[PDB]
Amino acid sequence: KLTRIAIVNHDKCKPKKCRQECKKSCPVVRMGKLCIEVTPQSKIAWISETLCIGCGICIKKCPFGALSIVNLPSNLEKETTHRYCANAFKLHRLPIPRPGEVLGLVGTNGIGKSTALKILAGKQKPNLGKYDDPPDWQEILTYFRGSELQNYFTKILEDDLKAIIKPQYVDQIPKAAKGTVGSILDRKDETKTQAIVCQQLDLTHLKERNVEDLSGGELQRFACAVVCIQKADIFMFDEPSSYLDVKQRLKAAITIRSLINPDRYIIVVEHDLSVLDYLSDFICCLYGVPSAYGVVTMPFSVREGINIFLDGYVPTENLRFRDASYKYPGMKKKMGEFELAIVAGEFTDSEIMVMLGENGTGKTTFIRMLAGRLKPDEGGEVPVLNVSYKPQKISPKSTGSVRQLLHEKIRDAYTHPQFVTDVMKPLQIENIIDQEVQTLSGGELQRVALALCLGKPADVYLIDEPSAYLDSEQRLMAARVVKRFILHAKKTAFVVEHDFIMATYLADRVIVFDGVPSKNTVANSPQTLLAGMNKFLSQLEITFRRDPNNYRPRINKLNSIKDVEQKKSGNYFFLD
Amino acid sequence: PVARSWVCRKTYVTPRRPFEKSRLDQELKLIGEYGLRNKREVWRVKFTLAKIRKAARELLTLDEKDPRRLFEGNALLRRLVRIGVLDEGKMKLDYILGLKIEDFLERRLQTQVFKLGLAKSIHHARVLIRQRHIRVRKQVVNIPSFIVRLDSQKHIDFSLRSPYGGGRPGRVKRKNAKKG
Amino acid sequence: VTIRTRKFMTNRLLQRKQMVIDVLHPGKATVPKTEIREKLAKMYKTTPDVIFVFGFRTHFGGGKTTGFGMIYDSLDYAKKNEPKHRLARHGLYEKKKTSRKQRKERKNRMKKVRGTAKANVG
Amino acid sequence: ARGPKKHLKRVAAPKHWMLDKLTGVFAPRPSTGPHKLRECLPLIIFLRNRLKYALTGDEVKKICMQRFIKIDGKVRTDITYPAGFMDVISIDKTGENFRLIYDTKGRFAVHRITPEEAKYKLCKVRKIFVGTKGIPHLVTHDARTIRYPDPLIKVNDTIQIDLETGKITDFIKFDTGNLCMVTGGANLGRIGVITNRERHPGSFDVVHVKDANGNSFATRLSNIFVIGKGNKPWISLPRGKGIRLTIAEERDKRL
Amino acid sequence: VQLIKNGKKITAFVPNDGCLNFIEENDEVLVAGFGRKGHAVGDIPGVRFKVVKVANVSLLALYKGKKER
RNA sequence: UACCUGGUUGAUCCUGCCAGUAGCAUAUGCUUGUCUCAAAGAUUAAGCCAUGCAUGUCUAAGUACGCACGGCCGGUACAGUGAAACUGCGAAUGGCUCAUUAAAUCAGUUAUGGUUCCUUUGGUCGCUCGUACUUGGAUAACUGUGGUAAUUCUAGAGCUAAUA
RNA sequence: UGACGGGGAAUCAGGGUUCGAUUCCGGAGAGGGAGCCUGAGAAACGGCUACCACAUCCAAGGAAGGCAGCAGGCGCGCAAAUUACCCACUCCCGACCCGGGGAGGUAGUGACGAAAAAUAACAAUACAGGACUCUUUCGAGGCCCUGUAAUUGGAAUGAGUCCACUUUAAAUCCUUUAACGAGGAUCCAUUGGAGGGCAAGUCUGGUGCCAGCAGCCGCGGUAAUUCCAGCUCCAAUAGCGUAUAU
RNA sequence: CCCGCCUCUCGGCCGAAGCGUUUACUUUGAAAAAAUUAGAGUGUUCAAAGCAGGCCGCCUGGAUACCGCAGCUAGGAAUAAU
Ligand SMILES: Nc1ncnc2c1ncn2[C@@H]1O[C@H](COP(=O)(O)OP(=O)(O)OP(=O)(O)O)[C@@H](O)[C@H]1O
Ligand SMILES: Nc1ncnc2c1ncn2[C@@H]1O[C@H](COP(=O)(O)OP(=O)(O)O)[C@@H](O)[C@H]1O
Ligand code: SF4
Ligand code: SF4
Ligand SMILES: [Mg+2]
Ligand SMILES: [Mg+2]
Repeated sequence: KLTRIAIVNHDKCKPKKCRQECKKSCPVVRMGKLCIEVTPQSKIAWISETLCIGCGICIKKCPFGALSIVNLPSNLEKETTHRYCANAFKLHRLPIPRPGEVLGLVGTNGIGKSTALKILAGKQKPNLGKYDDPPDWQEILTYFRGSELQNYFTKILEDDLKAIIKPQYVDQIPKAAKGTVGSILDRKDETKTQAIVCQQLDLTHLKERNVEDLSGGELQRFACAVVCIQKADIFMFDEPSSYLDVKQRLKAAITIRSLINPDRYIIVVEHDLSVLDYLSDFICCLYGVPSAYGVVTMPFSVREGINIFLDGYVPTENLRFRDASYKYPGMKKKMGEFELAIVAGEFTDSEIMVMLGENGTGKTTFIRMLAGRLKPDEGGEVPVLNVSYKPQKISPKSTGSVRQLLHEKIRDAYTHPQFVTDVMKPLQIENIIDQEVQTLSGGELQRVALALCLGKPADVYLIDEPSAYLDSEQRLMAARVVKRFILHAKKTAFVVEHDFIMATYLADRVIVFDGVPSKNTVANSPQTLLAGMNKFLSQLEITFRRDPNNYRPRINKLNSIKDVEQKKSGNYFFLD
Repeated sequence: PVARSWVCRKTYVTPRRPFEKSRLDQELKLIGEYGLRNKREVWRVKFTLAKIRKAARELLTLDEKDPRRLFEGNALLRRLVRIGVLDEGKMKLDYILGLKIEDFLERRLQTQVFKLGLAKSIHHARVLIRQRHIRVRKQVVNIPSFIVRLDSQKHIDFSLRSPYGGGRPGRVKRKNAKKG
Repeated sequence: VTIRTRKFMTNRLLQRKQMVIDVLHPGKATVPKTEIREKLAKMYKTTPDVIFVFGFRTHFGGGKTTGFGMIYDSLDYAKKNEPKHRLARHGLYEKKKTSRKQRKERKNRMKKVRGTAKANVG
Repeated sequence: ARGPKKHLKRVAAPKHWMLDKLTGVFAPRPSTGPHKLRECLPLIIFLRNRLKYALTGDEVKKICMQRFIKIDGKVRTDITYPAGFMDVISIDKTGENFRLIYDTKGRFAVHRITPEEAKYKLCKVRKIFVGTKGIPHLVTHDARTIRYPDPLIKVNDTIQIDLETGKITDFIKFDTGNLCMVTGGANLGRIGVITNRERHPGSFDVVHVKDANGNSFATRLSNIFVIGKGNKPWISLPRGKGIRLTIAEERDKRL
Repeated sequence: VQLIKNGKKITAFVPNDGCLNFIEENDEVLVAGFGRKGHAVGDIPGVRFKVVKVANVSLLALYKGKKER
């Protein structure tokens, strides 16, 4: 049974004129435990959130009716679809797929959004919340009885609707993929189109490098190609804006809608949600306590389902799930294919540097030569002291738990206090410190690897890509983590980002990577935040815009009334 | 708007005084004699005799040449001589009211299998009917409350697919006749 | 095993003969309709796939089975007059499966456009 | 209802169509036609339930679009076309002819007529007026409008028309002493010779009939259809010939 | 008991032996009449209501040991 | 099957009500092997609604120059199958609920001699004493240029029909 | 007025009394009110125009709304079902044999209710009765019947698994039939009761006006015919108990 | 139980017809939506139901009655008002 909570709005609740009938009618007040505390000298009633029993007595006893009853989510075990193990995560509901349109799934991380894909694609038979004695496919098809899906799963069981997924963990694919991009992509096409899939995804300039050659941006866009040529009907796109810049995110969004025949089944799952208005037609939402249970809501429309989620209150249920709305010279590397000619630029202490790049522009080569590796030109600065370095792709190899790995292999004599209250307590790795690092998903893997790179003392922090594999909620948490750490440690740091809202917030100083994308590159002298974004967004020819109330960066339509009047003045984003 | 019929009726009337010892005594005697299963099987026969007697008790207050009397009395007495509870000579409407409740219990198929010698006791007759052994002129009857009218009372035989009829004996003996 | 044919009406308007089949099969299961078509086609001097039977209900007790059957003049009158589910029981016909809900979604989506675009909006 | 109705449920249909209760929710509504809605047979009832030439409702349509069925010598493609009370329903593929005649229970019978007999019908003349430089018209009970009638014809008479042409061959005058059939109320279907008419100003007139058995009834004047002259009927009759036997003699005849 | 539906306050009798102990305060109970249709008698003064359920489990199932809290 | 029984007193006969007894519908508790039927968001809120769906239609017989397919064994107005749009018709029936309504609704009855009626079915349609071997102008489908963040929004340019 | 009207429903000796939102007819309305376009037919809402009220998207310039249709979720509640399949049926619409129909049909959840009806049968042996032709009594007979005993026995069969048929748009269920399937036939029938009303303990252990049962009368203060338990029994029986309208 | 000895205008040994104080009452007759309710027929395997079905192309059902009050009608003229 859902927990119900009494909810007061601020308007039409003027407490001086209506004689405080809500407090005097409540049963919990009439023992003396104060769920309601009002006075006639006040501006609002305050109903307590853990002392309300949710019994609905206070609602009818109000003169200017302002009091609503609102569900708060709980463990329900009502129409459970799949539970993974003993004392483990429980996926309650199944999403409904639809022909010929795109389905988006937004929410938090660790809530079950990839597990929903594996059940709808034939990759799992769910055990219906019963892990000892799993029911088999006959009795699964009598539990979705009276729904559409016991026809749809019958198409899965005889393979009348073929299901191919794009994997969430995109960095690990060349371990089962050997050779060249020309051979491994083109032997498995099974439709010889070969013409739109590269030009919509900016490819055939990467086709004689190896599959092991690519950095994480180009590693991502290869996998979007390998699902799209294939002949099937059911496609699931796991986090397709991971490791990508904004210009390639729109091209990935357009090609997903080029996979629509009206008989094809496309659902996607996003955490970026500024191309989601250009990417999907209907959006389901996943609430719950993270990794204890997750439930799928009903599908809402594109513009509708976002603004429902950003307030965090679902209107088709009455459920509320959230109340919150010093000098280095320039050099040439050429690894094997193309050079990056850095222009010699200045450098500071106790300031922040943000790399603004493209898919193959040289960000993960410039963060290596600051650690003193791969230096074929004479000169280039060596730092005096040891350096912290985060890798792009963390393929971990460890022993046992993270309490051996974090707490007794780096700073065994700890730096708490003060280490944990400033850094570790918002980063929330004390809950997952019991679990081993080898079973981890990509959200916790990225979150645990930052803890060492902040936890190491060094002079220059090489930090790259914190906005991979995380949700939208803990991406502004990382910003106050890094801003309050290095400007109170008085050291400086290299931060490397793809996301627009993260890179705008921190940046003291800006390093721009100009030139032709992935064929000849130049890293410019360090510019300011105002001209640095407004030059770089003139290289995208893409203009951003704040939604005025939840501060969300939204992208203008390409030739529009807002876009050409912003590209005229060159303010590609106001107040950077 | 559906293409249905919801027409149904109840076919027993529960007694008013529930614990009168004389009523319990007489109906338990009828249960134990005639091999009924519960008291609702007695009350249903009381309801059908009560409906018959209500029809005759309605017709008997008329002038005797009103044609509703002369048509429906002849039909009702013809059905009672057809099922056999009123004998062929005494077809007058005053002899409907002299029907006892043991007339319709004698014409059941269970009592007419026990009285026609096809069972060793009356409880053997009901368990013989319910196991698809008894047929009435090539229709295999699984109803112990089948009221046998007397152009079907003559043909009561064992089934053509039964072990006490034609052949193919049951699973007990054919598992028993495999010894090695 | 034994076919008896109850009331017979020869029907000159739809070019057939109309009858009610009695099938006595006292030691067997319900006989297939193919065997009934072979026995009645051996009875009425005609070929066995111009005759169509349906609706056979086995009576209670193991006894007779009673249904309908109709014997056409030729196969072309059968392809004009017989219902398409009853021809599709014979392999003479097959329906294209979408069947009802994808057609309805394609009907409500082809109302949103105009012109030649209704063909290239699916 | 903001307009006309187009459907008719099964339990609200006429009793004399003798429909089931469980075959479906709806009954066929008769089309608008010559005959009234409670007093007609559609063709889908007449071919599906009375004659059993077509088992399901699509096969009555497959019969009628092959131009098989003639109603009054005219080829009728509507399957719900109303017909009744000596519409001559003629099927020429099998050479049969049917005239719709009430049997004495009040139901439309399958009653067969001779192939020489199906060139005429009878019609009760309901309205006599003049028009349009003195042209006299005549309106039958199946709404045939005939110009230039015989000038002795008055209301409530019976004429006999040729079914090929539409022209009056001869007429019967309404009297005592003519044989009569009722198209009517509780005494629908009984055939007898007329004995009386009581004439009332301002209301329905009651006409007393005496049967071939001698039992008598009376109905309203709008229910009296004259069959013949004298005691000679001009049509083929049903096999009981309109004598209502009581439930006692009908049981004794079924015995 | 204070009723959810109209907010009036009643006094209800929790019938069987030891069935007081299965009740926490601030619970939903489903309260039926006492059997005499508006008149309050027994030997208990001014009480005409009795409790059937507590928190969607009935007091017979709690009392016999067939269900638990 | 036109029926009664316990309770005022030390005891009795009564007025009398309470409680019993049997149907019946709404819920709820405990229970459950077969099989034919079968009500099911009315009661309180005629309160609020995400999403799919619930009304469209082409014959021999209104208008095709879309190669969209296709005959002509090829030389002429058009073979034929036909997506689209114009046109005609249906969308006023069916469905759902019971909020208003107490001579209002509704029911039997009687009348339109005080009115309308698409459709069907019969009548009428050289009754009139005054370019015709067939007349005009356009606009859609189509082609082409675009706007708008946003709709089953539609604007400009060029064609061509009619049972418009 | 917790009032849509009627055909009707539950009770019923005759009379009455009460109920009818509800599948047929007739009316009214599509959030509250208005006002209109087309049309033969509307004051249409799966049409339009505003006002009120509430709500969605927005580039804050604007755009679109109406489940008292089928399913579904919110909420209120003591109180009510699956976002399934199809035009085979029954009919309606259309220019029409040909297309369409959450109208309808079909399945699912379903102890609201209604009809049928399993949960053993028979033969032994032993014991007890019964009447006995014999027997004043001890004592007889399968020279005759009735009951019991977790004391034996081989005959019958469906619950159920499940090839097929058959049903049907295509499946399902029912019916037919092939193979498996019964000893304690653990393949284990429940719900209320035993003072009177009211069919059934004048039993064994606990508590000792406390806990409680009790519709009423009443029982409970150390032989409780009433509480809490066991045994036995006794109504009803695939059902019965309680609460409210009647 | 039924009629008879003890109204007038006139139409083919008068059917037809000028009409007589009203009504209440009664008895027949017309018209009274089907479904439900009594009810006839018929072995859904019995039954609740259903309108089917039966005989070796043929035969035959899908009845009937009640529907109060008000209206309409012809027979009666005790009892009751004027
Ligand atoms: N082992 C190798 N052999 C040959 N060429 C390589 C190898 N590794 C990298 N490259 C090339 O050098 C370039 C280096 O890529 P870079 O590190 O700039 O990408 P990145 O900055 O990580 O991209 P993003 O940051 O968008 O994920 C790539 O374009 C790649 O083609
Ligand atoms: N085999 C498993 N064992 C334990 N937990 C699992 C298993 N599979 C999935 N989970 C849990 O299910 C959740 C799935 O998260 P995920 O689908 O990655 O969400 P998202 O991709 O939206 O971040 C994780 O929190 C994980 O703990
Ligand atoms: S909710 Fe209660 S206390 Fe608050 S303003 Fe309203 S009446 Fe006053
Ligand atoms: S929900 Fe209950 S506890 Fe909370 S304010 Fe209302 S009456 Fe009080
Ligand atoms: Mg995922
Ligand atoms: Mg990178």
